[PDB]
Amino acid sequence: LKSLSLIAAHSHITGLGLDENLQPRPTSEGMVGQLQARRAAGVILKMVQNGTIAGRAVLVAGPPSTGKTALAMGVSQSLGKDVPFTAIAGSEIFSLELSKTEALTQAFRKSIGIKIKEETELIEGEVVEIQIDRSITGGHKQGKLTIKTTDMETIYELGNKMIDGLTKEKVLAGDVISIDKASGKITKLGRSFAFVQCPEGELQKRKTVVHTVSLHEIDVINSRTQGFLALFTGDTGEIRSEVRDQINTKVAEWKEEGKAEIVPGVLFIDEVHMLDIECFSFINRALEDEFAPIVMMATNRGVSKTRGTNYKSPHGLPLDLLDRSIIITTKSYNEQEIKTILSIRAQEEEVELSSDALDLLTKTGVETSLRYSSNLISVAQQIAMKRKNNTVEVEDVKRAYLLFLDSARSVKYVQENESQYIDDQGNVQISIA
Amino acid sequence: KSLSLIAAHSHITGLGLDENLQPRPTSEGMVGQLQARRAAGVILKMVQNGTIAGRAVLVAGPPSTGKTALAMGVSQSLGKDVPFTAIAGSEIFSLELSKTEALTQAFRKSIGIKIKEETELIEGEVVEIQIDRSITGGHKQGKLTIKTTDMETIYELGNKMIDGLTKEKVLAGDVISIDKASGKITKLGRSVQCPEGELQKRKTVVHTVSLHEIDVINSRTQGFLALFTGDTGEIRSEVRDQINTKVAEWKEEGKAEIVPGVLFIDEVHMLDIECFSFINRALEDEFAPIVMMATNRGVSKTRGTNYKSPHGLPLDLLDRSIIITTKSYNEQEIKTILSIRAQEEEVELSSDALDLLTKTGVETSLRYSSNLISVAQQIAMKRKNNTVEVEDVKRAYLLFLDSARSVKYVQENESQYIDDQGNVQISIAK
Amino acid sequence: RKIIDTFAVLTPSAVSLDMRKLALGLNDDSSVGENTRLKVMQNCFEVSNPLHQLQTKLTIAFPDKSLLQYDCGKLQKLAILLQQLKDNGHRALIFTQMTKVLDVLEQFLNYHGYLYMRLDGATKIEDRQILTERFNTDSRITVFIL
Amino acid sequence: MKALVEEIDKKTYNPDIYFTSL
Amino acid sequence: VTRTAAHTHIKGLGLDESGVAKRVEGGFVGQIEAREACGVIVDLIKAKKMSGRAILLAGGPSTGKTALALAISQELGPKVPFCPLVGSELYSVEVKKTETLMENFRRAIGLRIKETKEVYEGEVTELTPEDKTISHVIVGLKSAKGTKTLRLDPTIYESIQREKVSIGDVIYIEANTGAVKRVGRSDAYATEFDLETEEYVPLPKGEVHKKKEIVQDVTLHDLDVANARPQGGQDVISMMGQLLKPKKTEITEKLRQEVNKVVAKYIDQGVAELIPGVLFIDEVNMLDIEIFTYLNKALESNIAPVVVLASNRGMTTVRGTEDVISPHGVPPDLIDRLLIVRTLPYDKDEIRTIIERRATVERLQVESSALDLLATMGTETSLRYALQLLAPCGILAQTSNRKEIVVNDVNEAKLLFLDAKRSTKILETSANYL
Amino acid sequence: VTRTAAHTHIKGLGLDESGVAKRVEGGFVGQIEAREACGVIVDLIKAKKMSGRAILLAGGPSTGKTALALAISQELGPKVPFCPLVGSELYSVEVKKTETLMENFRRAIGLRIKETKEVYEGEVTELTPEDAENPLGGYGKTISHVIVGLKSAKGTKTLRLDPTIYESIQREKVSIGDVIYIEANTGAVKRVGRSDAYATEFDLETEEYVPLPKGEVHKKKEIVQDVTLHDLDVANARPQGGQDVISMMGQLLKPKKTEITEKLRQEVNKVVAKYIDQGVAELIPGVLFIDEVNMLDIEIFTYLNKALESNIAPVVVLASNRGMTTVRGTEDVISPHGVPPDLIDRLLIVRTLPYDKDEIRTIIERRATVERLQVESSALDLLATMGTETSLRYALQLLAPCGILAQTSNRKEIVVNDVNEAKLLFLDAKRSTKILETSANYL
Ligand SMILES: Nc1ncnc2c1ncn2[C@@H]1O[C@H](COP(=O)(O)OP(=O)(O)O)[C@@H](O)[C@H]1O
Ligand SMILES: Nc1ncnc2c1ncn2[C@@H]1O[C@H](COP(=O)(O)OP(=O)(O)O)[C@@H](O)[C@H]1O
Ligand SMILES: Nc1ncnc2c1ncn2[C@@H]1O[C@H](COP(=O)(O)OP(=O)(O)O)[C@@H](O)[C@H]1O
Ligand SMILES: Nc1ncnc2c1ncn2[C@@H]1O[C@H](COP(=O)(O)OP(=O)(O)O)[C@@H](O)[C@H]1O
Ligand SMILES: [Mg+2]
Ligand SMILES: [Mg+2]
Ligand SMILES: [Mg+2]
Ligand SMILES: [Mg+2]
Repeated sequence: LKSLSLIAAHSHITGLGLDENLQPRPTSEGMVGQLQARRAAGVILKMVQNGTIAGRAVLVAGPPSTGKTALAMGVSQSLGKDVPFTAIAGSEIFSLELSKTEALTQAFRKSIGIKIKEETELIEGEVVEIQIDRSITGGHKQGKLTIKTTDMETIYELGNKMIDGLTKEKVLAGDVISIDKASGKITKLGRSFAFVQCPEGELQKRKTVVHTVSLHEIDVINSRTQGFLALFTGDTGEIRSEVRDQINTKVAEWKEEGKAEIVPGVLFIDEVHMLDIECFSFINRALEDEFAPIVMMATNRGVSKTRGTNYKSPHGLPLDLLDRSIIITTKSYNEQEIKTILSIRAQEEEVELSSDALDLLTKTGVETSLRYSSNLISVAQQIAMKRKNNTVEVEDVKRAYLLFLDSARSVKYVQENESQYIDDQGNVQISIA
Repeated sequence: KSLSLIAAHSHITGLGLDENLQPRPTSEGMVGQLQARRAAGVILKMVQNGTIAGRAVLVAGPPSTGKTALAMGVSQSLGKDVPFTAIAGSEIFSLELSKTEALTQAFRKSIGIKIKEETELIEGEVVEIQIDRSITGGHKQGKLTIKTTDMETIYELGNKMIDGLTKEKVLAGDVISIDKASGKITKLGRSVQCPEGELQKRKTVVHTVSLHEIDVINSRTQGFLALFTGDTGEIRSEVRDQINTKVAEWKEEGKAEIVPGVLFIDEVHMLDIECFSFINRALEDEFAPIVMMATNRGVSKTRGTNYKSPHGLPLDLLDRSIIITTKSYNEQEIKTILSIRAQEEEVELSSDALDLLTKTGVETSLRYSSNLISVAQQIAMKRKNNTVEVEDVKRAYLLFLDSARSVKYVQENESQYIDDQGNVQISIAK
Repeated sequence: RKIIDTFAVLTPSAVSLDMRKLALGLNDDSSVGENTRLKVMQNCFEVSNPLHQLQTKLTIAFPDKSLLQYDCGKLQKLAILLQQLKDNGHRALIFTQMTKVLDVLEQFLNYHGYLYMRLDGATKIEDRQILTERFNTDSRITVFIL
Repeated sequence: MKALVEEIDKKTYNPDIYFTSL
Repeated sequence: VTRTAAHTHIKGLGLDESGVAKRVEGGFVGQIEAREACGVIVDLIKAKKMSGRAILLAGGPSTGKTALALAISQELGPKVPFCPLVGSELYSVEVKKTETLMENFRRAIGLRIKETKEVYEGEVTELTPEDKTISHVIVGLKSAKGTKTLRLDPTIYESIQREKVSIGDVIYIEANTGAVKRVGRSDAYATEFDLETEEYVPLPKGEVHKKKEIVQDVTLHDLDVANARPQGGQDVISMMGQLLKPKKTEITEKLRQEVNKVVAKYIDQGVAELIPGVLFIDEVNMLDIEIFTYLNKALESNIAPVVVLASNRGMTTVRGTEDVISPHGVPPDLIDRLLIVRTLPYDKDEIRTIIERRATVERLQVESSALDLLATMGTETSLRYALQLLAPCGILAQTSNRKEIVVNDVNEAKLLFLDAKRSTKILETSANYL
Repeated sequence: VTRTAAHTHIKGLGLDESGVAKRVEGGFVGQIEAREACGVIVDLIKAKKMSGRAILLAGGPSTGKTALALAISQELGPKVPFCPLVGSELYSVEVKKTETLMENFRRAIGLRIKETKEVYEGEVTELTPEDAENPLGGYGKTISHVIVGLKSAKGTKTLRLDPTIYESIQREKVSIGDVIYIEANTGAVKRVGRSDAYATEFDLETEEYVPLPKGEVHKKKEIVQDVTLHDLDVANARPQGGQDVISMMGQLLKPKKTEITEKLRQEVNKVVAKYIDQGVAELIPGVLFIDEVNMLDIEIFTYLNKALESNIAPVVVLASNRGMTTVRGTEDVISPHGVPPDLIDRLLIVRTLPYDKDEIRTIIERRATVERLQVESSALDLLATMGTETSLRYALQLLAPCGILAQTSNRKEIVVNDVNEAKLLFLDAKRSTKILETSANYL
């Protein structure tokens, strides 16, 4: 809530949309079709919410336009809060100043999270009067405060830290403040009549405090003194394995202690069809690690030459990954399913579509691609408002189609437009004669 | 009291030559290679000759033939106080240090310099300590009687010495050593130590050092910790020129004298052509140590070039260097070396088992038997017998497969493992 | 501050004393000026830092007060059983044989933050009636120690 | 070397005094 | 509750006192020669006299190589320093690779030490320069029965005054390290302020001075990095030195010489002791020929402890080479110094046994017929595929509100999951690289 | 005692006053053309009028390119600056090679500077500031300017001293009665130690008790020290150091090397021109010598194409030993000695020559004299022969083993048996490759 979410291709989807028996509905919670894909996503969701097992990774593949990252975003938002989810681009790991392997280790460690619980006490009430006893030279200030609520009205002496805090900020006796004795923080809630705060109930309460923390930040702050600034800036790396396994043992004994509970998150890695065999071997090893969070791995390339090896590795991946990784495959969408997805998008972005206009938009999306339809349904809004009506007509979308080209038709055009452009050598005819 | 364990070279302690450069067939653990040991004596006479410099010698041969053992034996024959440096060809390849200045530093560290300095030491047992002073004005006048076997002398101590004596807690019966120039104090025992002789003992302190340390010190005020941690790099050559001139004048006036060191480089076949040229040009240096090459690789393509130079090295390097090789070992050499392993690592192998191990070493390799004799110890003591029999040797042979046996095993099991393309069959059916 | 003091546990098990002084080169014998070291020591004395919290957490592993009951397995179940007992709304009678476990029990109970009061040989003669009546009567006290 | 923490008294001890006998 | 990933089913190698590998022990099946060779390594490292030998595991996928590494690590015990490693991570971007190799070799060597620290605690009654004064401060610690005054170094007093201690503050101060830390204020001053953020704690019990022996273990690498660069400090110059260089640097040969000399002196003193370690490096075929030719010398070292390797390839070209094709991608020069332990694959019965054992540790119950199924399709595809599908089958049984995995469960699991073979097959019929 | 490393046998070209090179002179036998050309190059550099010229020396190995370079360096003299350089030395890691080669170019030329300073000595008795009896209404009379009567036995003067020189006095922690040494301009303070008068005060003292050096208080000395240009370059770019804390921090800031901008160089050039107009300094040219140039990157060749265009470029002599070789850093750019033609357009080619049997005999006997080792005629003939058919270098390398074999036989002369045994125990490249042809496993 209260967070920015602009119009995006993954904003419309909200949750997986599948029953308690994990049979998805044909159109529910943002997705249309891909029933087997959605039920597999629910399978992964129950895997991650169980949390008993670790070291699980999956392959989602197929041609483009199959909603792979759509399903990834759906399962991520189904995870929602109370669980960390990390999405990392495959090409992002390539760094020249940061070691690839330990950066990958900290990428895994970011997914793993630790929740620590503690109970703190606090006093809340309406301030009554402000009185202090200090000296101009000798200091030794002795402040006193009268606090009140709906039932209790009492006076307390104000210690040196509290009087310093009360002086450091402009305070009014009509203000309502909350103080935690252990930490000494001052929480100025509101003000009395000059003015929103109206305290009630017990004067002093005790409440629990929970910190959602990932193992990665423990590791970086405990690696060295400058770990704090490295975390807040990103200029870290090459963390020694000694602190690594020491913190691993510490969190293991804390988990068996019951003081704090671990939450093994989900890691998302993308377009790994372009990557290194170093990465493949290291993740092959790391999947067997005891502290291995569930890893989501996505790809789009079929058989191709894996970078770092001469041979064309099948599926763009080495066989060792395929030995330990389970595959999830997604099919295409029918014309009716594409129309339903377009209707869902239109409802999300609130543009009126004519029935014939929407039908021809669907047929031309099936003809060319659905990304083309996604951008056409956006430009149709401005085409329709330039004629001063939110409804999008057939002429709006046809004007958009004749205005913007598709990839295939532009390819054919440059086939008839070869001479006007340089070749791979660089030969062009800028002239006309 | 050096910390030493069993190793592939810990058995040999010295080459074992004669006055006329005649190698005893079994000397100081070094056996065989009569010509190689005579060349070792020749390079010995080179290094303790000291009057020659800029000499490069090449030692080559088949793998596992003990050329590294020859170098280790040579180093043992040199003994202490002679600066010897042993390194491979991979340490130089670094990113914080480029190859050229790394090789320059490798040359520089080789040669050492002897520095002879006289020191004044005062060592004797104390009788009592009495420091005069002011309660708030200072005015410290420390006095303490120093005794030994033949004097009982009171000494008035200056401000620095009594400030130190306040820094380190000492008592009357404690004995301390005093040096006039430094003013430092060293106490070791209590009436534990029995001092004797004169208090004003005038003994010298002699310090040896390579010119690398003084170069690093003069390069930078942080050079102390830089050499203590190795994070140096790219020292200006004008510093090298001035330090070379300074040590030259030191040599003429004789306060300090140089000790030409010995450099050992291994796996030169993987060295770069730029490094080869740097060696070729730096050999002409007057401060060029005696360096031997250890190339275990024969005809191969020199790194950085597409040309398959002989011995893996360009002929330009070979022209200004001499080459000697090493030969194989007849079965009696294997017998002798495995006997030395048995005595060194304390193996009471059976005579028939000794012959079987000799055969297995001869047909397969020397190091295979060198490890089999080690594993036979536990293969025997698991049944609680100190001696090792033939069945233990056969058990070790069958348990730990050989390189050729593994090669054959994978030749009919190519599909069991991945290929150059990487494909592998995991299913056991169809 | 809270997170940096709750997640700083390790220590550099090995360190070389007086190497910090030679890291900058300041010591009794050095090539730098005689009072250069004095001046840098003095200004470092006046120069302030906010990182000293991490410095004292890393240099020495302070035995935080939390581990009083994390080192006691009995206390691990004791905390949860008192939690469920107060959730049900019941008082308890607890008995031991040695007063040292009573002592550690009172420190633990003050740590968890309860109003309570103990009875043993150290108690005077007069307070026995008041403790008996306060526990017998309906009061906020729920744990009574013997 | 010198111990960082050393025994210090108030009656017999004084910063200026340093006497050690048999 | 319990967490596992393809391991933790190993509680040991599972041998006897005579060295014979039991057919089923410690959750192990088969590999009797491999288990006996692992026991040979066990009583090699228990002798702790051998140094500089290399033993690698030759096996394909699912051959139990890293499983055997887990077994040897488990039987080694916490005292024995075991350092698992990956042949791909040795490539370093800030320091040379051979430096990292020597660093991990030095990490492998561990050594127990015994030491005694001096502990001082109490409440400080005076913080005054001695008197005509210098940057020294007398501090008087008051314990329950301890009453002493201490004069301290300028640096430790600087750390004290940066701790914001005062009179009435109980502190914990050490004499050897000199680290400063205030416990809090005495309970006698709790009544002085009705409210205070600062917490009041009782006066320390006992006498101010304390002694205790410490038997903490330390690897030689930790000592080398301790004397190579400073580690901690509460005075400003300590942070000055730390921030002067945070970059990790190599270690000079003479530094190794002096550290081994000093530890030799300490072990000669009769307190220090030495224990070798075991280095396990995953897929040693992944690293380059440079590391191979450096290890050609590194193996011949003296203090270099026992190292165990593994590979998953055969007659393959060596990295960094063109015509140098070698078994396991390892050049012949190193394999002459290498010893190999042969591994064997698994057939139907042992595959079924390992699956049911890890299901027992998985806390999942499988019916006999479903066991027959998982034995069946766990062979024509892989054992690892059935190993992965074990958990989804149990969860599908759970969704059906049944506690027994049935043949139907594995049926839908294999229907809605496809293996590598099926992925390749459906890739064969591709319109646009499906 | 006497150390020789393939050199010290040559004492320069040693040409005649007419420039003709005699047959045998200064470790050189024959080789008239190259020696005469080198003497012509010496005449070029001694002209002190021309700059930017360069020359490359060409030919097969073992012909004495290093010998000729060392000869010209020796005859130029230590006063004339010289900067040796190897091709592999250029490739650095901190800064790009252009900065390094400009650094060497500046290092080539030098400049001697005339300077005069003032000398002071004597023992210390007074540590008092200016009394300043007049308050003037602005001074609570006191100053950080300690007036010291410089008590030398021959003179005494009271000096108003700067706070820096008095701070350095405090650094020495001087007391009453100890010799001091101060400078008028820099104010450098060094003490030989406490006087011998206070020696009897302390039975022991770390401070050394020294007598007062003889001489007047105020003494004036002049120096004409020669300092190369790039030492001043680095000093101007980075201050060298100082005893003060501010200088300590300043030199702690940036001690690593980086590029050098031309503006400071031009300002230094202008102030040096002002000095030479004043006559304070006089410039001297420089020589830069580069080793094994065939490996240089094409970028280095392109930059050196314009480096000589600069007016500050001194004479740079070059050596190469290649034929039809492709330029390193290129693919199809092949040329003699592996150098692009654009560079060699402005260069001058000089070629060395091989030698006849008598020349090998002469160089062998000259070497034998260099290592004071006496040889027989038959052994001399065998060495000369095998040097002709194998190489000069192999014979030079095995010269010492022959003497060692003679010595271990208690013989002071090398015999036929000595060289035969040396050939038994050592093999050249030819039989090395002959043996390695018939190799079981690359023997
Ligand atoms: N079932 C679905 N519900 C909603 N949107 C979908 C669905 N399937 C596909 N999409 C759309 O298709 C796009 C898929 O893009 P992405 O998953 O990043 O890669 P690819 O185009 O290869 O599948 C998403 O932006 C999503 O909006
Ligand atoms: N003459 C010998 N005396 C003793 N040991 C020998 C001898 N020859 C070979 N060895 C042993 O054989 C091993 C060969 O190892 P190494 O020298 O590294 O291989 P290479 O000879 O290929 O360099 C050495 O460790 C050495 O212990
Ligand atoms: N003897 C055995 N008993 C039980 N499980 C085994 C045995 N041997 C191998 N495994 C299993 O086979 C899997 C493969 O082992 P591992 O060495 O990790 O991979 P690889 O054999 O491919 O190197 C492991 O997860 C392990 O649980
Ligand atoms: N004409 C010559 N007269 C005397 N010595 C010579 C002559 N030519 C070569 N040399 C010898 O060659 C050695 C140097 O060889 P060098 O010039 O480095 O070989 P390259 O020709 O490959 O540069 C010197 O020690 C020198 O004695
Ligand atoms: Mg996608
Ligand atoms: Mg070898
Ligand atoms: Mg494995
Ligand atoms: Mg030459």
